[PDB]
Amino acid sequence: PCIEVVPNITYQCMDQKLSKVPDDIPSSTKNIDLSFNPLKILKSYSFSNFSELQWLDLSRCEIETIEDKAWHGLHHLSNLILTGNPIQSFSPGSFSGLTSLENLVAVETKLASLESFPIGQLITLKKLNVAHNFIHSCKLPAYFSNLTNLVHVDLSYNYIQTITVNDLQFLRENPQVNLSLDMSLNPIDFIQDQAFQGIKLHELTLRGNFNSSNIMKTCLQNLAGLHVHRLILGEFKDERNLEIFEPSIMEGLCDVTIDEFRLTYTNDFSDDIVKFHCLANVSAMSLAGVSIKYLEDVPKHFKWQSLSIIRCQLKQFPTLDLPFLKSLTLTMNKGSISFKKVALPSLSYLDLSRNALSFSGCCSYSDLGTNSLRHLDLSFNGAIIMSANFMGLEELQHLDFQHSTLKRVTEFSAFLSLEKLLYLDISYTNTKIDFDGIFLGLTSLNTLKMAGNSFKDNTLSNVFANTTNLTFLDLSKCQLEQISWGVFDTLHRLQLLNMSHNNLLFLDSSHYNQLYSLKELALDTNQLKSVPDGIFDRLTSLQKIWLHTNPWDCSCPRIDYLSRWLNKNSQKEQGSAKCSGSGKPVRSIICP
Amino acid sequence: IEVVPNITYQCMDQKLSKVPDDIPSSTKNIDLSFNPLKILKSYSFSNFSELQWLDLSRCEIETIEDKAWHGLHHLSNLILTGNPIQSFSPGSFSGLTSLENLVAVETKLASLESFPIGQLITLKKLNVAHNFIHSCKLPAYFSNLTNLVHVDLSYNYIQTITVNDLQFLRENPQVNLSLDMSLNPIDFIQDQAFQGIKLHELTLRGNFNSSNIMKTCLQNLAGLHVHRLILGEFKDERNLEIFEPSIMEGLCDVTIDEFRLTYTNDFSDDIVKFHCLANVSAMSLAGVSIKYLEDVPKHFKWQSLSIIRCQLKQFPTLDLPFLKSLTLTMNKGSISFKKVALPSLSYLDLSRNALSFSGCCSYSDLGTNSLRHLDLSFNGAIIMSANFMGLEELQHLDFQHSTLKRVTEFSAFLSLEKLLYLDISYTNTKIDFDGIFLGLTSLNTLKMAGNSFKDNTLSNVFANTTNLTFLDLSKCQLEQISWGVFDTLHRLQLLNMSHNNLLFLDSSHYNQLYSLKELALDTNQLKSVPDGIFDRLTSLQKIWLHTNPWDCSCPRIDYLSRWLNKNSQKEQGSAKCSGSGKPVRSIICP
Amino acid sequence: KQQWFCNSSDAIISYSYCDHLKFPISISSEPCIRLRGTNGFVHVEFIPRGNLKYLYFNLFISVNSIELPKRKEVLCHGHDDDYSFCRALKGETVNTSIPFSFEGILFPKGHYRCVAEAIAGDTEEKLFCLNFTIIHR
Amino acid sequence: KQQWFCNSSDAIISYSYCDHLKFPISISSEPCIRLRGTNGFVHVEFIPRGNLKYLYFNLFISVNSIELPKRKEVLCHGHDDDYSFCRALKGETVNTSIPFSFEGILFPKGHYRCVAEAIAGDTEEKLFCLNFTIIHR
Ligand SMILES: CCCCCCCCCCC[C@@H](O)CC(=O)N[C@H]1[C@@H](OP(=O)(O)O)O[C@H](CO)[C@@H](O)[C@@H]1OC(=O)C[C@H](O)CCCCCCCCCCC
Ligand SMILES: CCCCCCCCCCC[C@@H](O)CC(=O)N[C@H]1[C@@H](OP(=O)(O)O)O[C@H](CO)[C@@H](O)[C@@H]1OC(=O)C[C@H](O)CCCCCCCCCCC
Ligand SMILES: *[C@@H]1O[C@H](CO)[C@@H](O[C@@H]2O[C@H](CO)[C@@H](O)[C@H](O)[C@H]2NC(C)=O)[C@H](O)[C@H]1NC(C)=O
Ligand SMILES: *[C@@H]1O[C@H](CO)[C@@H](O[C@@H]2O[C@H](CO)[C@@H](O)[C@H](O)[C@H]2NC(C)=O)[C@H](O)[C@H]1NC(C)=O
Ligand SMILES: *[C@@H]1O[C@H](CO)[C@@H](O[C@H]2O[C@H](CO)[C@@H](O)[C@H](O)[C@H]2NC(C)=O)[C@H](O)[C@H]1NC(C)=O
Ligand SMILES: *[C@@H]1O[C@H](CO)[C@@H](O[C@H]2O[C@H](CO)[C@@H](O)[C@H](O)[C@H]2NC(C)=O)[C@H](O)[C@H]1NC(C)=O
Ligand SMILES: *[C@@H]1O[C@H](CO)[C@@H](O[C@H]2O[C@H](CO)[C@@H](O)[C@H](O)[C@H]2NC(C)=O)[C@H](O)[C@H]1NC(C)=O
Ligand SMILES: *[C@H]1O[C@H](CO)[C@@H](O[C@@H]2O[C@H](CO)[C@@H](O)[C@H](O)[C@H]2NC(C)=O)[C@H](O)[C@H]1NC(C)=O
Ligand SMILES: *[C@H]1O[C@H](CO)[C@@H](O[C@H]2O[C@H](CO)[C@@H](O)[C@H](O)[C@H]2NC(C)=O)[C@H](O)[C@H]1NC(C)=O
Ligand SMILES: *[C@@H]1O[C@H](CO)[C@@H](O)[C@H](O)[C@H]1NC(C)=O
Ligand SMILES: *[C@@H]1O[C@H](CO)[C@@H](O)[C@H](O)[C@H]1NC(C)=O
Ligand SMILES: *[C@@H]1O[C@H](CO)[C@@H](O)[C@H](O)[C@H]1NC(C)=O
Ligand SMILES: *[C@@H]1O[C@H](CO)[C@@H](O)[C@H](O)[C@H]1NC(C)=O
Ligand SMILES: *[C@H]1O[C@H](CO)[C@@H](O)[C@H](O)[C@H]1NC(C)=O
Repeated sequence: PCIEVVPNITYQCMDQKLSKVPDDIPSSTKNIDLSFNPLKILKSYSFSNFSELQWLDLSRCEIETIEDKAWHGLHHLSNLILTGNPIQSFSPGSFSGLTSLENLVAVETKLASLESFPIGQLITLKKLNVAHNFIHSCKLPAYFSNLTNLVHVDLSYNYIQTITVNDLQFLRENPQVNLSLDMSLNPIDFIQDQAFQGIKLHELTLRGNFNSSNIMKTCLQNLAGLHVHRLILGEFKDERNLEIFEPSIMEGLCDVTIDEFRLTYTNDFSDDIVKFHCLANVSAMSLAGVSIKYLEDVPKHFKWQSLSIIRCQLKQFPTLDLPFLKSLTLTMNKGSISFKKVALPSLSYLDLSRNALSFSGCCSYSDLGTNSLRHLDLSFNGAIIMSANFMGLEELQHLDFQHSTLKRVTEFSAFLSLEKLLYLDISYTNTKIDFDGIFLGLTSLNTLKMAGNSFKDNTLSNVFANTTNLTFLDLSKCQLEQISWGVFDTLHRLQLLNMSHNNLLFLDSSHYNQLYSLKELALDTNQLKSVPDGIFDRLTSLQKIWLHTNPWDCSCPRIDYLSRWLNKNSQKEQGSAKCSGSGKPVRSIICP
Repeated sequence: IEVVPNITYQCMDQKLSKVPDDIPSSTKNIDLSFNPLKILKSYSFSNFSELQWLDLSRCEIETIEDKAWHGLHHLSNLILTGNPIQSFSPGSFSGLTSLENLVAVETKLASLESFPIGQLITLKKLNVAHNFIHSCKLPAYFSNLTNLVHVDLSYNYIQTITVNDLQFLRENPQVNLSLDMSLNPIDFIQDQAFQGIKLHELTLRGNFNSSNIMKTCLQNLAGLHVHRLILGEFKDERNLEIFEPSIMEGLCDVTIDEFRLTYTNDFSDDIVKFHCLANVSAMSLAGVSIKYLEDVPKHFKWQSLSIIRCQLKQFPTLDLPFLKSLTLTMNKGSISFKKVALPSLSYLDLSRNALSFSGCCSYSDLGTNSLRHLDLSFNGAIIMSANFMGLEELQHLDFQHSTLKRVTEFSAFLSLEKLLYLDISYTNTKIDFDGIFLGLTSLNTLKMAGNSFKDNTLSNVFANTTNLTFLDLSKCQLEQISWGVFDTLHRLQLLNMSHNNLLFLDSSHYNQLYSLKELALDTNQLKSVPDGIFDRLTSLQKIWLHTNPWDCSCPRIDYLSRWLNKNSQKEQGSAKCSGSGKPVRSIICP
Repeated sequence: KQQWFCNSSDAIISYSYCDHLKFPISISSEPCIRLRGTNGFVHVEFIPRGNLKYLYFNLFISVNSIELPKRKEVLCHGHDDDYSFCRALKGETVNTSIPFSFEGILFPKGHYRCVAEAIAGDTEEKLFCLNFTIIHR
Repeated sequence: KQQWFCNSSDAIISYSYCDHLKFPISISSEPCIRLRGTNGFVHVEFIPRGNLKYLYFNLFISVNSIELPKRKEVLCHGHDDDYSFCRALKGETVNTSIPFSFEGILFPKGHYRCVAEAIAGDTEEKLFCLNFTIIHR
């Protein structure tokens, strides 16, 4: 029984209609997955001779009783997953011997409270998950004093309706305790005054708690005092959403102290919420799944240092003059918006990917208003028209255009001023390289990804002549039929060359003479019938080579160098080169 | 230099003393331009009688001596431009029995009054631009020339227009005439001078130095009826500093079917919303720095609007409920499409704007059910998301060179049952889905060059596209063709599969193509052909097989060398043998 | 082996389990889907064989034998997602019902298939696989 | 050969006629072009060997011997054109100063060549052809 995953190491007994734990398992096993077996009960010393288990998963095991002493041989076990088990009685120290336990997951374990929960010995704990249970107390037992390393707790989907100054009575005792709390999906109506006074919370998640405005409004006023790092706030498309939602509802956040705010989906939304006055002193404003439609007039004093808009619904591209902003991220937009000028002189990181965004007259200082941009991701978008070669942006190390429709890139040296650029991806941009100076300027370039494109006369021309420090080059799917002389003569630091998925008919030994530091060469799935003798002999750093899916002609004496060569080097060949007609491997063939 | 055998000759810049005797007596066009001549001799070419078109531009001529134009009994076009032949005595226009078009540009001429073209009743077009004329005055001999419909008065010294100048037109409201006043420094038009006059089109471009002067001059067009009026200026000329819309008032005393604005150094979006334009039937901007065009008043009686080479920053909003035709083309920007509501709209042209367009296309985009022509060529990303619910009257759809997205993800032309013509060439569409053209059952003309197919296999997409007479699959990287692919296309008259990478043909595709006239297969990678392949190509008129590496081994090249030799009149270009170079026509298997 | 059906102004939806993945789940619309346009709810009841943190779908649709290319559809992106069920862990109870709303495209008439493999992004392990059948008028 | 020349704060421009097309023109700029940026006039006096109704240009540019793809620039589209001279006819004297204006993109330094065939898209013949030489510093 059981599956074979990483033998004597990870196994999968999931859903093996098992009576109980099988001994027919290597003792060295470090990963078991018994979930979905009618075990019903955990007869003790069950996990005794599986002595170096790390990851135990007993989800949906129908278990009613932990006959304690069950976890004895497991000094080093970290993950224990008991989800969906009808355990009523967690009889004290039931978690016996689990000395190295970091992560405890007792979701839907029919649990009434932490009071009745025998976990005070497990100092090693960090994560505790008691979501989906029968809990009503926000309060944290006094034995957390003992659990030094506990850093996060998850009470979402319980029955907590109320938060008192006592529920929290404990964080006050140790305001040098880093804890994070998730209370999403708890039908909360009451937090009392001063409940959240002098409290130290890292991540507090309040999602889908409130049934209507007034409850939230008021519950929120009564967080006052709290210093929090990350407050996550919103509701859910599949639950009861506040029919109405006005910014007023976050009065008193102005008493709550936040560095990262994070708004999620909400039935009713108001563009005025992100302008809302109580968020001015966040250092990481952030939106997700939100139906915000415009984003203009964000007051200039605001101290947002990163902003991030994700899966939202902008109709038009933000107007932003925020001078303290270091990272903008607008991504997966519903729209097809079109880029508009900005002025964020503090900006260093711009990810505008996946918006079907359209960008006319890219790219220079004028467009952005910083001289310290290092990362421009314009990938998965629409028509990017290159009318400007990055004058002003010369601090850049990451340019991604992949899968967008770049236009005019071959009409001048469009990347001329990008002398510090380390990574360029123009793969899949429907670009046809008509011009050999396409890449002038890019003297620092390491990674060049330019698959899925094409070349004048299907010829790989001399476009790399001074992209000398190139270490990764992808020319896969570029319809190449051949390669002009000289092209690679300078790429001495090149390590990976991919020229697979092309239509090459021959190769020429005049290319590989100087790829001194090259370790990887894909030439698979072209149309080579053959290779010149000795072609690979000067590739002194070589490790892997792909050559399959070419119709190699195995007539001797022709196929001799290569057969011999691959046989000697079989270790390096990835996949398997084969003969036209016969279908036999190439390393197999022996000439007289 | 004869270009057409014995029927047109080009003698331009030949340092020629005078006309050559040498040249044939049949020649129908002749060009002696840029030759020193100085005198158009008497009877100078009596022999060249079967002559339609004569051009003597910049021939350095100073004298038309008497009866130079004999015989010339059929000459329609005559071009004397740039010759200093200053004085034309009642002895220069002899016997142009059939002259339609006379061109005296830069001939130093100073007046029409004394200009000797009196009984050339045939005349359709006179052009006297770039001369010394100081007077608008339209001679009375014009009564004798009832054929004349167009006079070019451009680049002359005219400052004034006076009621007697245009008297002739008052006493001839049956005459249909057109005037080009452009590049004259007109500062005064006398009151009532355009009362009871009709012009077909009048061109007033680059006339005015000063805002006020234009305003007053335009004032005194009052009462004019003009089919097409053309206004504005040029960039290589002294422009108007200010151009306030009010400078147009008193166009509402003139009557205009078609108004046409051109470049204007200074321009105001609200100039095209002027009230004195509301009754124009065809509004048209061209070369203008218009940036918005939004709140156009619904009473405006515009039936056609053409914006060309302008600078819109945003796609116009429009509710003009009698607009039948909208052309927005060559826009400076990239702009993105916004919905409109044009219920009279039947012809939309939005080509060449780098236009992007989320959620193409359906009724709610446009607000018409009568759209017969949609042209979205040469634009940006067009995101196909509806399939033309509401637009089912479409007969012509053009997507050429735009980047068409999602078109392979559903049947996106499903509702276009009336569609005759589809261009999806160079849209870089990679055809994944055989139902892509479902719905297009009326379709004749399918252009889809420069795309590609999954597995480079032409698959079965023409199953129900059955009235195709014209299919272009050139440049689609094809390597092979699925089996039944062409079996439905009983009406097909042209099939292009050139510039592809086919290595073999299968004969089953091409039998049954009985209706086919043209078949291009050149510039593939073919070496051979199934014996028989072309036999039932009964209607065939033209075949291209060249630029393929044909193997002229015998007995292999037998069928074809024979066939192509027998059908040598239909072969376009020449199918040559690999190695040698020898036409396949000419091989003879033993 | 149907596990459901429903009729409507145009559509006759229905689904069985996939021959190769029978893992249980139960699921229903409200109303029955009109392809012309529809607002409603999707009732889903089942207990997953893996975490739904990165839930997504693979749809293998086909009209009258014409395969559409594999369509992918993400539900849980694994960050601040819009659905409660995204937090579901392996072998947890899931009852929710999900609102949906759409105006129709003109779909060709006839016999549609669609297998919907659900998949857990974190592991690419298939969670389940339905096999719908839609007939349209 | 040198028909004209001028040098500016970053460029040194000059032209000749094209080896196999000598038809005359005298053209110049005021000011001399600075590649970094320039407002000025192109003065042009010549006699068209053709109608200018569809005047356009083919620019065969080449930076330090690297050829750019042929570039095409229409001046007269033959319809409501922006310039006086599109109206000019073969033979007619032409004299004009054409305003122009630009902001420099970054140009690599060195030796440019630009041959500029002028063409009359009515007959498609050649009007004239200059061979420029820009030397950027
Ligand atoms: C021939 C093969 C067809 C295969 C069909 C599947 C693929 C169809 C893809 C076309 C639709 C898609 O590209 C665009 C879309 O999604 N549009 C919705 C969007 O419309 P916009 O106008 O773009 O705002 O948002 C609008 C507002 O929300 C909304 O009105 C639009 O909704 C649509 O048009 C979606 C379609 O109508 C699809 C309907 C899905 C039917 C569900 C069947 C379920 C059967 C059971 C299987 C699990
Ligand atoms: C390796 C390089 C060799 C190739 C060089 C030639 C090709 C260069 C093409 C790049 C620019 C072009 O794609 C876009 C353009 O046209 N920009 C003008 C436009 O700018 P926006 O981006 O729209 O604001 O509109 C602006 C407002 O009018 C205007 O300022 C912008 O100006 C430019 O970008 C033009 C460039 O600076 C090019 C300058 C031409 C220099 C003239 C040479 C003189 C000698 C002539 C010899 C024939
Ligand atoms: C408090 O707790 C968290 C969680 O242990 C600490 O870790 C950072 O935050 C996230 C949790 O959301 C971790 O997963 C990251 O690895 C940590 N940050 C980064 C950038 O990796 C957090 O540092 C703790 N706070 C303090 C002051 O110790
Ligand atoms: C068939 O297709 C080709 C390629 O699209 C047509 O165009 C020929 O090749 C180039 C590329 O388009 C054009 O510039 C030429 O003008 C065309 N050839 C010639 C000889 O002029 C070709 O015309 C098409 N032929 C038919 C009959 O439709
Ligand atoms: C070289 O390029 C090929 C093609 O891009 C790479 O293969 C990858 O992309 C394929 C596209 O056909 C996909 O099938 C795969 O996701 C992936 N290949 C595999 C086996 O998974 C290939 O990774 C590249 N080779 C390298 C980097 O050595
Ligand atoms: C007046 O004469 C003009 C010039 O011949 C006629 O021609 C114009 O109008 C026609 C259609 O109405 C066009 O087909 C012609 O090409 C067009 N020519 C020009 C230069 O515009 C015109 O028809 C006559 N007037 C009317 C009202 O019909
Ligand atoms: C999904 O359901 C269809 C319908 O039962 C399965 O295909 C079967 O039905 C075909 C016509 O619809 C029959 O002709 C076939 O015999 C039968 N399929 C096979 C392989 O025999 C389909 O296989 C089901 N889903 C899967 C495989 O995921
Ligand atoms: C314009 O002039 C340049 C030189 O300034 C020409 O360049 C010469 O090209 C020909 C090729 O036949 C050679 O004779 C010379 O060696 C070249 N000289 C240099 C310095 O490169 C160019 O050919 C001219 N324009 C044309 C031919 O249109
Ligand atoms: C934002 O939080 C800051 C954090 O200290 C608060 O104080 C700042 O903003 C005040 C608004 O006028 C200024 O008076 C102070 O200069 C500044 N004070 C400090 C100590 O930094 C402020 O209460 C919060 N602002 C809002 C609008 O809620
Ligand atoms: C436009 O037409 C209406 C109705 O004929 C009329 O009241 C008005 O004078 C006209 N305006 C003009 C021609 O400017
Ligand atoms: C096209 O004809 C076939 C065979 O008659 C049919 O099955 C197919 O579905 C038709 N096209 C449609 C419905 O769009
Ligand atoms: C799921 O929700 C509906 C709402 O009434 C209910 O009928 C169904 O039985 C619910 N829950 C369970 C556990 O069955
Ligand atoms: C052409 O125009 C310039 C501009 O002032 C002038 O100096 C020059 O002499 C003119 N040439 C002729 C022949 O008029
Ligand atoms: C690459 O070109 C640069 C800049 O044009 C030039 O200096 C050099 O000749 C080339 N690189 C090298 C290493 O020679």
